[PDB]
Amino acid sequence: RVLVVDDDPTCLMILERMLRTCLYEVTKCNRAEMALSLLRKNKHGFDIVISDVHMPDMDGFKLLEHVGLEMDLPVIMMSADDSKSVVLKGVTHGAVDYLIKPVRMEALKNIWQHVVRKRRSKKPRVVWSVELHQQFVAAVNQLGVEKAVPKKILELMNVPGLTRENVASHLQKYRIYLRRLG
Amino acid sequence: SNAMDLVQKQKSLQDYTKSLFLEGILDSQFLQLQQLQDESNPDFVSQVVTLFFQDSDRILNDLSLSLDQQVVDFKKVDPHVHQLKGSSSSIGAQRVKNACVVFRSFCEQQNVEACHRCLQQVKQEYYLVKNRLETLFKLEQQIVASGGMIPAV
Repeated sequence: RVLVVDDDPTCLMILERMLRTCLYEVTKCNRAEMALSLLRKNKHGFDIVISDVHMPDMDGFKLLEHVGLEMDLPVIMMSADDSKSVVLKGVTHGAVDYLIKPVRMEALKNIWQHVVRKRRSKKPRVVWSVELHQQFVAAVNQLGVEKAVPKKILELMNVPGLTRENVASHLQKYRIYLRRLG
Repeated sequence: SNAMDLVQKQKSLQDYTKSLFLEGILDSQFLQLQQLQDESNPDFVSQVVTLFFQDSDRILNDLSLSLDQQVVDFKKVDPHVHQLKGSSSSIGAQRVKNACVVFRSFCEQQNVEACHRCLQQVKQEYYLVKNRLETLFKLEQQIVASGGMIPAV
């Protein structure tokens, strides 16, 4: 069910145990290019990726871009840095939620939400470029996350060729992360 | 052989574990680790703690080399300190976690003199928690070696 990408072996060994008590199948990984090729394989069937921001072979935010945006997958950001700046960088790079080290056991129950929201959909992906996503999060946070509704989020981005149900399902995907901001 | 001796060992182990929390050496994250250890995962706390020791022994050796360089490379100093913060914060070694936070304050300022004092405090806090956790595990093995048993809910 869950691929976990973390170069910290202790945090990896703990988080695998915690996810297993929540009854997830767990696969470990410690290189971002390794996790990418693992996800690339056909029929791999991974439901959620949890990935650290700190990654030795890739910018771990660019890893969030590859798993969150280029692939239509829920990636959950993970970091022992707490700052508001790091949390905002998760949304703005395609992550769907975040976990702060040390990982709360309670925080792990809230991630089951993101796979079930994923399972509401072999059928075609819709891929967002990183910049188009970054102005989507620009529009909703300028609009107010409560106030931001598919009509005005598209009316503020002003992207020719962007429809409202692109925005409607993108609001569906990132609602939870953007509400947690502010 | 005394049954009474195993009784003392149980109390001493009990009181010792209590003292690690009350003295601030371990925080509630360590109690979370003990709560992930059950009949099916009976050595989990020992195994996590031993891995934390191997990784952190490497990180401190690497920081001691990095800070001893003639031109300190904070691109190589900083991510070690960051891993050790999450490393120690995830097993509950609270004084180590906090000492790494102050260390990160001085890589961010690139203050090498402060970084040397920070590495000395982090080493001192790690060797403290390493002594305590190893004492904890030795006390348990002594109980088993007496023919005893730790109930482990």
